[PDB]
Amino acid sequence: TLKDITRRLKSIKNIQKITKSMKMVAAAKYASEQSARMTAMDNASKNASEMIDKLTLTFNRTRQAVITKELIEIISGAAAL
Amino acid sequence: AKLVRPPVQVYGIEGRYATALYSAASKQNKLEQVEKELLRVAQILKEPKVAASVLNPYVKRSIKVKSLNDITAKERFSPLTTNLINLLAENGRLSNTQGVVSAFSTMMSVHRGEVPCTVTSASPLEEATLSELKTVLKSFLSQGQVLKLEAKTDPSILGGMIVRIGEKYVDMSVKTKIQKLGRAMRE
Amino acid sequence: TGTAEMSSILEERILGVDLEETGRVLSIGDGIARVHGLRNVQAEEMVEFSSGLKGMSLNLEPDNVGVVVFGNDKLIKEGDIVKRTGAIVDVPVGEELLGRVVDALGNAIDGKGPIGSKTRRRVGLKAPGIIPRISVREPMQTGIKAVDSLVPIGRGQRELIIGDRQTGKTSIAIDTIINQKRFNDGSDEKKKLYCIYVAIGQKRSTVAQLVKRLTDADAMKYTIVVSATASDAAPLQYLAPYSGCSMGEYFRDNGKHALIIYDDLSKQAVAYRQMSLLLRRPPGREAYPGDVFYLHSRLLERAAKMNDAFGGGSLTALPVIETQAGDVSAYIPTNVISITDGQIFLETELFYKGIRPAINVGLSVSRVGSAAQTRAMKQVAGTMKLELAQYREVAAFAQFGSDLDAATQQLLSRGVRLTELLKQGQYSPMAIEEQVAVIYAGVRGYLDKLEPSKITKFENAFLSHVVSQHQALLGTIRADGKISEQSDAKLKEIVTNFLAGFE
Amino acid sequence: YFRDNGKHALIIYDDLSKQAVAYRQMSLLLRRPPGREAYPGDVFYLHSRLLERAAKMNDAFGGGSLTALPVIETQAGDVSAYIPTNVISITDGQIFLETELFYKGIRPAINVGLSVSRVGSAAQTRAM
Amino acid sequence: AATGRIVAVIGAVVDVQFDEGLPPILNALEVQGRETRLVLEVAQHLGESTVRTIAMDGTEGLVRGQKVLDSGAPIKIPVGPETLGRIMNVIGEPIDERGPIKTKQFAPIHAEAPEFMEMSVEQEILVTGIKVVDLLAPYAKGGKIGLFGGAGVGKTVLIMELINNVAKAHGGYSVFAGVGERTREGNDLYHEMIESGVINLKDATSKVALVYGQMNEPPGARARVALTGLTVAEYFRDQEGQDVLLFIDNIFRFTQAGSEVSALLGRIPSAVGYQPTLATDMGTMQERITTTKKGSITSVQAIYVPADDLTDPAPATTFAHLDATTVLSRAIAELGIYPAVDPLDSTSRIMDPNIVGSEHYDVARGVQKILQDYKSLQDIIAILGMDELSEEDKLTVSRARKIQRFLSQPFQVAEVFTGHMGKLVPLKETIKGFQQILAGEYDHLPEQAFYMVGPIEEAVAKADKLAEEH
Amino acid sequence: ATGRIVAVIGAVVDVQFDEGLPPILNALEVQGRETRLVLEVAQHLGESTVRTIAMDGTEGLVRGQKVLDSGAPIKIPVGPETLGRIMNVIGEPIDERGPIKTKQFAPIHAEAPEFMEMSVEQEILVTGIKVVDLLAPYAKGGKIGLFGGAGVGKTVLIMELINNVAKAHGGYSVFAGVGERTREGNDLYHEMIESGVINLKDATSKVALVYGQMNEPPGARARVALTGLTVAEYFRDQEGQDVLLFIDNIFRFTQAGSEVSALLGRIPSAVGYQPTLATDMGTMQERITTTKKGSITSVQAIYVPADDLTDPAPATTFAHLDATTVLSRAIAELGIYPAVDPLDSTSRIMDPNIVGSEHYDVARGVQKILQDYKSLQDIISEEDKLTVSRARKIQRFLSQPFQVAEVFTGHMGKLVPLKETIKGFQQILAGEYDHLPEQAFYMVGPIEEAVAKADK
Amino acid sequence: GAGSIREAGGAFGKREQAEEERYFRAQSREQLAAL
Ligand SMILES: Nc1ncnc2c1ncn2[C@@H]1O[C@H](COP(=O)(O)OP(=O)(O)OP(=O)(O)O)[C@@H](O)[C@H]1O
Ligand SMILES: Nc1ncnc2c1ncn2[C@@H]1O[C@H](COP(=O)(O)OP(=O)(O)O)[C@@H](O)[C@H]1O
Ligand SMILES: [Mg+2]
Ligand SMILES: [Mg+2]
Repeated sequence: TLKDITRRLKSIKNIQKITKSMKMVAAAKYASEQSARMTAMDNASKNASEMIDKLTLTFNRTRQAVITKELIEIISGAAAL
Repeated sequence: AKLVRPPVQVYGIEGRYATALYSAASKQNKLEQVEKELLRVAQILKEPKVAASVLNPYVKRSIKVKSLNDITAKERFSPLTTNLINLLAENGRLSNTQGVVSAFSTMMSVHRGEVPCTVTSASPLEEATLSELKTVLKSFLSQGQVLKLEAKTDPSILGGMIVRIGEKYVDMSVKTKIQKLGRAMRE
Repeated sequence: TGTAEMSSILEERILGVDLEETGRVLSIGDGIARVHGLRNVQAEEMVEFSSGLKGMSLNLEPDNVGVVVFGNDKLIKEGDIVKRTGAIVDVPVGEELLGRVVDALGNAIDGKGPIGSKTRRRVGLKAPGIIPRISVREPMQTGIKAVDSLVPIGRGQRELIIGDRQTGKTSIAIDTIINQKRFNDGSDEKKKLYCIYVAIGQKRSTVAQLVKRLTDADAMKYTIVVSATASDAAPLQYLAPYSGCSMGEYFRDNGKHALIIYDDLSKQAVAYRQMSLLLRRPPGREAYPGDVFYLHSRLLERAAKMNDAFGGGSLTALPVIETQAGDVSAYIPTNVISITDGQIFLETELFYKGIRPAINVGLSVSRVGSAAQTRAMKQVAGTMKLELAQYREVAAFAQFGSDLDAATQQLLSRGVRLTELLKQGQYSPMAIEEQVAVIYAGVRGYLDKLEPSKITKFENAFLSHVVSQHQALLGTIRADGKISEQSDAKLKEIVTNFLAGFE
Repeated sequence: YFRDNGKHALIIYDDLSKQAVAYRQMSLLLRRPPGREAYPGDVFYLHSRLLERAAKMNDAFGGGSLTALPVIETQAGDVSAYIPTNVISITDGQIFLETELFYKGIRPAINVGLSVSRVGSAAQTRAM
Repeated sequence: AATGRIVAVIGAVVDVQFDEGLPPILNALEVQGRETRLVLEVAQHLGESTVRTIAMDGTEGLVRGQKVLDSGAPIKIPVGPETLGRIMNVIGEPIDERGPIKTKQFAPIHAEAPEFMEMSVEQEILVTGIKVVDLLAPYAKGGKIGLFGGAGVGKTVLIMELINNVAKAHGGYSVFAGVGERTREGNDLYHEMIESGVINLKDATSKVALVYGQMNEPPGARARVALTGLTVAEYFRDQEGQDVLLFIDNIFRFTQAGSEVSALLGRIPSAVGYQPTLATDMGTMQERITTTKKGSITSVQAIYVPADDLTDPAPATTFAHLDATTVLSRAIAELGIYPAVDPLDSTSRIMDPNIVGSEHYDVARGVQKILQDYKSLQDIIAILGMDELSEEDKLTVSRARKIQRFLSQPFQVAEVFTGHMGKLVPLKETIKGFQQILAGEYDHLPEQAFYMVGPIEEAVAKADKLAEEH
Repeated sequence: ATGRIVAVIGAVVDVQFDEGLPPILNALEVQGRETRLVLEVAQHLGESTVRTIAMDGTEGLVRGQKVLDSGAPIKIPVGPETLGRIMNVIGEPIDERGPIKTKQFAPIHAEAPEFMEMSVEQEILVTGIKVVDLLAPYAKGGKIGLFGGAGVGKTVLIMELINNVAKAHGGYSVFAGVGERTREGNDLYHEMIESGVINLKDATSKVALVYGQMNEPPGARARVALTGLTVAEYFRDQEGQDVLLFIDNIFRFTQAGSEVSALLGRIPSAVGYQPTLATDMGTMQERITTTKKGSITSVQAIYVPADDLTDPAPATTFAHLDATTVLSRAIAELGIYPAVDPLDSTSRIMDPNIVGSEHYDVARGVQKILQDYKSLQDIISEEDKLTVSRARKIQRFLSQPFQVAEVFTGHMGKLVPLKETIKGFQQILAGEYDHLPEQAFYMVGPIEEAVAKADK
Repeated sequence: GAGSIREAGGAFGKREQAEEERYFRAQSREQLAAL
């Protein structure tokens, strides 16, 4: 569903921004647990960006399908008159 | 303006043009004159010459309109049917001419009180029996009604007679009786 | 089969009236009258029904005319007589319309008498070509700090006010209309801006409240209001933007400058889609007709800046578009974003975060840009725009920024100060000099020591102070249009002494 | 011709995606009901009746063959779309080419975890 | 009058052919030969002397050739004082089994909207006693309100609470129109009104007129019943000058019935399956529900939001026709907070510091700002947890949770659902309570103390008792 | 052949002929109008009726109004007399400078070159721009996607390509404003006048303009690209030149085709595009090719709907694109002009078998060092600092001063040949200038100018 | 997109809600004891 995919995209974009900010904050506080947190938040941001890319592909696919389905409904309604 | 609706209703292009001509002729009480003139037109166009000439879609419309006006004046036709053929020629509904004629003809047939009666029988039915049948079937009609009986033979009804008087219907075949008895035995 | 193959027409032809300038309704339903005859009628020509209702011949077909009705269907029955008027649709124009509330056909709906105009203009004229135009060069002042600084509009531009419902679009339009009073009262004749507000598919109560708001601000004496409200026929809501555009093209053609607000084009596209679907034109995406882009583009290309050989006048357009959940990729938002020269984008989160006007500066754009600004606002707004972009780069690091380096914390601080500076109250547009003074205080660093909760109060108090006791520097900046070095030093002194004395 | 006269032929259809798009144009202009991605209902039959004609014949029919290498272009690597899955349902295996490999210089950018040959194993020589 | 014949019956759409005197569009036609009254409303003139009509009742048993009689006018209902305490259907017949409604005048349910010069610009607050409504999106006397919400969020409960509070606080002939909703709910409302003295079966001092066309009705009846109720309210406003209350539940069904008949009237579908004429139909119906200079009509409309969309064409088209939209969120109802009003989605045209005052406006804006900042802080809570926030962030979150709880209020009509007793909170009490929670005067009290109470004194008392037990 | 209007529904007009039905794609002339109205035949409906699409507004049209058959498709003036002029879709001047006095006219509908007229190996089109010629070279007779819109110097790059192809190759240019904003069309006309590319006083104009405005019906916007392509076809086939053709925008060409197809009642395909999307795009793009006389190279501005590259309009356009030039604002705000993004611009002829091993290796090395430098920026060792230095120098040396910017900036414009670009970047990569400051490469031509600027 | 992690109701929207209730149930017990 288009709204589910948009919800999930928004959620993961927020997670990616938060983990990026946390990575920067750990990079500042590190200047052994701080290094681990910096690398961990870097990895979390990278994984979130990959999920964002896959979900953006899915979202574009689903919105194209929704436009096509609504057009086909309108056409089939007009052809039955 | 107010239009005069015929006793029976036909639909489609043929139905609309037949209703139009019927109202326009009842406006001038010339129903039989235009009826026979339409029969003449229908036999005129059906002969392969005019049929091939007017059913040809690449020859221009106005040329066949002029030829139809020629051939409807040459045969001493009323102004009603003449401008009717002209109208069918401008709208390009010349293909629907036989349909218009048939619709008008059935309209005038029911205007004469002719009811289509069908009497199905298992075997070729007796002639004095069939005349008695005619006499009995005239009893289901109003006044001003005549029976146009065409009895076709279906041998699979096993006997009796299935009669259809317009839309009225009596199933007196014996196969119906045996099927009812079979349904009664099984249920 | 066939619209004109009704039995009455055929039997009348079989039996053996002027079918040139006169017609007869074959069928009527949902505001579409199929008319037999009218063999001399033109495309888009206004016709006349027997009950007095008017129509427009949109579909010229081989055997019938598809006429859209400017009213209710009940007053039209099958067999009614339709006349020609021989003319394409036209409205009255002139200065006689300033201060009036008219409908989509230039008929007064305020009871103040008939519009005594002497000139009429066709609603469907073509826009000026390539040569009659000149580059958009003069500022169209809205009085809103965020618009005038970061999304500047010029005279002749087409700037889209786009956003979801209840975000502040009409308020931006109305502040822009109210602002022009300073210019229309003064004597400088080429800073004067006449306004046209086109209300399309709104409540009559909303337009009454808007006209009251414009009368209280004394903005009605130079405003035309065209209203095709929600209970008006879809043809009227379709035609109202073109009526308003012709009323403004009068000014654009006679050496004057007009501003027009289409509030909004979404409802006009909806009315057009209804008219098209009922005429059985082939539907496209979202059931919209194939030429809805053509509709809005030939409407919006008529806003133009003219060169000096054509009077030098202009027409600025501010179309409004309502998006659904921020979806700017819907069909009509896409078309209108493609047509215009930039868009003022409004957000709901910005609205409820205290940022009003809720102008998203990241998403807003003006393609005319700094050519539509004065040199003073140019000076201060270049710096403001750079600093706000830098702030937006690191705004996500806020709520942790206290643990980041001095450069990030300074970007965050300056950004919060400028963001608090761009807030503004409703129905109170500012002069360009006052905006320049406030932005000067903001970008030169005389607010970094202040608390964010106090920026609004500092701005209000400092503006009152500089308006009371420093009309000289304000008048100098306004007359020269730029901050001279003497004016720069005077501004510096004023702001530093005020901040010294400020609580 | 070669397949039925005892010889061996190889045919490449480059590509069947554009042939399906041409057929969808023809079908929509005939006002036929569109389906998934506005494709007609017989867009599978379009490719199935074609790729069925690639066959290996027994020796009582000449022993010849016709090999088919149809080409299909995906959009952003989506191989679960309508036309890709149709052709995957028709053919005897697929050779996936990935963009992520092709950019990294691995060329031919063949994905070995996803490419398969269902009936080609019996054809490989003994040394290979 | 003119007499025609039925020529086609396809569902709820009936074609009628007339020989003499085609009836105009919108006329009511009577089908002859029926034991109950079947009214056909003319929709289109098809040519060939045929009109296409929509049936106000079921079309079973209709025959081609059945005679139809033209009334010569649109559907005409009884209007007047005698409608008060009665229930009528779309065509004006009494459906409470209490005999004919004997009024002195009838009014057509199709009328023109008031002109532009008839509008009134006065905006005065109508205090409801509901905290979230009074504070964040106050209603106006004589304005159109509108209550948006999906299925099961509380539109009916909220509209019954508003009926209770305002309509008995009122003295001006309310009208309730039940449009395409449940019959059980109509019976429930009828009996609550008989029990609470608002409807008087004997000694007719009733002050509410009821109009009901419910789900089981065909689309024509559900598309015209809103206009029937509107017509009763219009009579009360115009030909008496009275100040009227109009309650419509649910107004989405008007549009839905239109869409249900759209295709059979020969119309190419629009977007989301809606009729092409959705906006103009909604406009011609909604522009009559308005305050003029002749009298006031305060309109409260429940608006169903299909699948909680709010971008669906029907709610999205209704939004511009209102003066104070209250949006009920399912996410807030799942938090246990009732009423489920969305504080960041409800808007009023009188939320203006030059109308309600700077104290009320500042408190409302501060509440909305703290709720938006809470929305933003929930992300960082989700990633980091609540213990790694700054202390001022924790203060924001705590005050925001308290403001959320305190926005909820127990209703008189919800005691069977809540158990708690109802509370009707004045305007200044609301402003004062929220001003104090914003200023930080209760950071010592727990958040649960503010949940499901009235004013802030009830909050401190509840906190005291929870401290006593826990 | 004379016909008469039988139907007017919007921009679609049905015309009935009583003799000599016109073929499809013929232009018809509506009679008795104050401005020229042209109808293009789309279908033969039967009964001697054709359905047409209007090239202008149809208001004021009467059923029965006489319509003349032109006898050919839309014919436009083609020749050196179109250079510096503006014409609309039907070839009439819209700049108010008088008639376009060419000797011959060409129909805007033509079949693509045959199979045996095609060039069998791809050659490079040297533009004199360093970043383009090196990293994402253009092919003769190829299609180039120009990404990036306002604020990245799109018009400056367009005018510089016009100037450089006129100087280096002697080939003229054609600009087709498909769905052009009239304000931006006036702006472009005057920037071309002020940069000398258009000359209103002598015949040294280098570009021809064809404008299909946004307020024109969808037929005009669907045929303006063909009008421009017809002018360019003349310059290629009759004068053996290497012509440049600009199509701004190509998405608007697709959009106008979609609108025209919807107006004709055709069932929309996926996402609402015409069912004939691929064949419309193909019949247009296949005429842009290298023949044996000359070639036509096409720079085409790409707009991507919803940032969706799998959308049918970009996906169909990308099947024809031989290269890509991405103008990035992250490069312009960095100070580099032209603002070409050197890592996102691509080319199909960036292949050793086409451009040579030396060119391929220099380009690959430049791209690898720029990617490495982006990586190293993301973390801000031993030689990584030297990689940072060489990559900053490469970034600066990708810049270039343009001749069309000379009057405004004062700096002289540079048309760097291909060999000088290749060897300059090769030398910077080898380390021959690891001593020179990084700002000795900013806004210079060949590498000799870099060392000459380092001297000062 | 503020509060879009909780609005998407995922494993992260449930984790967030569980945190807010755990932290504020502990605070309410520490605020009622003193109260
Ligand atoms: N700068 C502002 N400051 C405070 N309040 C504002 C401001 N701008 C708008 N508002 C208020 O926000 C509310 C909505 O604004 P407005 O109605 O003008 O925008 P809109 O998008 O046109 O709404 P609609 O969806 O009804 O068309 C109004 O009550 C308005 O008074
Ligand atoms: N104010 C409320 N207090 C408590 N529970 C409520 C309240 N409003 C709604 N509910 C609950 O949600 C259910 C839905 O009630 P209802 O008013 O019929 O919603 P809707 O009409 O929008 O579908 C109610 O039965 C009740 O359980
Ligand atoms: Mg508004
Ligand atoms: Mg309910």
